[PDB]
Amino acid sequence: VSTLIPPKVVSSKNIGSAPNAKRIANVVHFYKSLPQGPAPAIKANTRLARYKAKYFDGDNASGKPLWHFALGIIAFGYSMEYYFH
Amino acid sequence: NVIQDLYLRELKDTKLAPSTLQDAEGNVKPWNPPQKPNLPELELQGPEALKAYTEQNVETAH
Repeated sequence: VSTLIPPKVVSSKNIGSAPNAKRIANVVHFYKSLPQGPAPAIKANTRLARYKAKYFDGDNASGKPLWHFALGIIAFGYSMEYYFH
Repeated sequence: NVIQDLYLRELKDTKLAPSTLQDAEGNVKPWNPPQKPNLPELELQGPEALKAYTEQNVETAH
């Protein structure tokens, strides 16, 4: 009797394995990926984006904006001492 | 002498007894026909089978 037709019916091996699910994710995801990002934000020259550029970089954990920002509040109230005295 | 006597007697005085071909038939296997051509009949004709098979076992090749 003639061989049956199972080997040639493939359309439930298109969901049949788990990486089909992953495939339909990364055919979208990686295809819509850019070569490099859009932009990281670091500066924009609003003149305080420069503050971010010098101090608040991705790799700058350096305490300098803190010191500067602290010193700003010291400059503020010290003048206000002379506003009240 | 005695040879001649025996020869004479044997040949002349008696020969074969009766024996019929018809009686023989009983003791042999007679020819009989090879009845039936024995035609095979087509199986699985039409896509009735095909639709059934495509649907029935969906087990994919791995």
